Formats: sequence, C-alpha cells, structure tokens
Amino acid sequence: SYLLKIKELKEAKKEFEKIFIEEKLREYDYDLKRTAEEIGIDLSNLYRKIKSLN
Amino acid sequence: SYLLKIKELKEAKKEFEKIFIEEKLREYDYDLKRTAEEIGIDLSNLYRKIKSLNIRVKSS
Ligand SMILES: [Zn+2]
Ligand SMILES: [Zn+2]
Ligand SMILES: [Zn+2]
Repeated sequence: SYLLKIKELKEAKKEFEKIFIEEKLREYDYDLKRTAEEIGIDLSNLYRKIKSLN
Repeated sequence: SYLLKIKELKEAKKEFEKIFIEEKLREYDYDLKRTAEEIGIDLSNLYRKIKSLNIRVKSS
C-alpha cells in the first residue's frame, strides 16, 4: 500500500513491477524460462528487467 | 492483493496504473493540471491514460 504514497508515476510503476516480478519468482520456483512464459513476456525481456530492477 | 494475483505482467501494470492515478486524482480533488505535474507527466499524457484506462473524473 506504500506504493500509493510514491510521488512519480514512473517511479511507482517500477517499484510495483519489481514487487510483482520478485513475488512471482518465489511462487514459480525461481525459474526464468517458466516465469517469463507465465507472466506473458519473453526471456530476453524478463532478463533485461531482472537487472534493471533487481 | 488484487494485483499480485493477476497473471500477465502487462495487465497487472495497467491495473496498478489505474489505481495509482485514481488515488492521485482523488487527493488533488480532480485538478487535472495539478495531478499531471505532481506525478511527473504531461497533461496530454495524463489525459490519454485517463481515457485508455477508463478512469472517471469529477469535481467542479
Ligand atoms: Zn523522486
Ligand atoms: Zn501455468
Ligand atoms: Zn507538488
């Protein structure tokens, strides 16, 4: 809920995307191929997010 | 919690953006120009999102 207390839209969208993807890894057995396929994006894409956020 | 339960990333991002903007609109009493500046985007952009995300705007 702290997300709604963030000022900038673009900051709040990253923080959310970081939480969503990290909370996703834990519920998908930290597998990139699996996670990427099941959150609806590519591997090269998910990988380029894992570094830009985590 | 509504959000984390969402399957796809592109869909959960839209729902968060919708909720984020709704609440920012509320706390700035639906002053569009002020809301846009506060959250770091152009009014024209904020308005595109308002329409795309199907957000209701009140206050006179
Ligand atoms: Zn800042
Ligand atoms: Zn599945
Ligand atoms: Zn301000």
